[PDB]
Amino acid sequence: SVKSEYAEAAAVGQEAVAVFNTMKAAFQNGDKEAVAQYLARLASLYTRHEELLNRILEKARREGNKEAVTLMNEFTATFQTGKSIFNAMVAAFKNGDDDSFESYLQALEKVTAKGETLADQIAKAL
Repeated sequence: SVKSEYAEAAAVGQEAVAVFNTMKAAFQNGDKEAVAQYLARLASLYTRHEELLNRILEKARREGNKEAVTLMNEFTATFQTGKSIFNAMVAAFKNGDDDSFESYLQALEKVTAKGETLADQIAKAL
């Protein structure tokens, strides 16, 4: 069902949270080799999550589930804010700009935390 597809998507999102937190520790510790690997892992996780969310939104549209569509349109817009910040963080790591990396890291945390009430709303709406 679309609901079980959302739970699978939510698990992928939680995997990115876990990897993000271990990447933040590695960055603090200056373990740049680890950070590089975690950033590649996160890019793959965010790509997969984005694809699953788009399939969920498309399915809700085909089902005529107007409320789920509204919430998913809002949530996917917020996902793209997070993705833009993530990509900037990756660039800051490539460039050696730790000040920017820290800034983007905290912003990705706040964007993600803000977006969680809506994430739970979507589960109930599908």
